[PDB]
Amino acid sequence: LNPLSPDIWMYVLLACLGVSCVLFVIARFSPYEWYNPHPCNPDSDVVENNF
Amino acid sequence: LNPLSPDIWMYVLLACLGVSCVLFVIARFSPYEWYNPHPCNPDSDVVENNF
Amino acid sequence: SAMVEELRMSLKCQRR
Ligand SMILES: CCCCCCCC/C=C\CCCCCCCC(=O)O[C@@H](COC(=O)CCCCCCCCCCCCCCC)COP(=O)([O-])OCC[N+](C)(C)C
Repeated sequence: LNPLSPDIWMYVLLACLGVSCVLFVIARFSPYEWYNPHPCNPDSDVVENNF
Repeated sequence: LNPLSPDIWMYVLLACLGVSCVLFVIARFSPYEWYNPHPCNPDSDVVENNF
Repeated sequence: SAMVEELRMSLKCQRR
């Protein structure tokens, strides 16, 4: 645990919960992650999100 | 950011734009990357490229 | 025959 200071182990953890919540909000907001889950059935409306 | 000299950080960023713009040309021009989607569904030839 | 594909690799907006 030594080679990084005990404060900068917390800046990693706040970034690991920070970026993982920013990625979730952007992936629901973006109208290009909402894809069609059926390749074999293209012209349906079951448009989903894997985030 | 110092262990590579500040030209090297530019030559690896011109190499990302250099390779991703020659991977784009080769993946189109090669007729083997033009795979067929709809693996269970038969023909009418709607082959496409994911590059 | 190669000239058939020289136009076919230039659709640019694929699905063909
Ligand atoms: C969407 C946002 C929310 C979600 C984010 C993710 C969640 C949380 C993310 C990370 C969690 C950790 C917190 C981050 C900072 C901690 C580190 C720190 O100490 O402060 C740092 C930054 O502090 C500054 O000096 C402010 C400078 C700008 C910072 C904001 C970026 C704005 C971009 C503007 C341009 C945009 C351009 C865009 C187009 C190119 C450095 O401080 P220091 O002075 O070195 O400290 C002194 C100590 N000393 C004396 C010993 C040296």
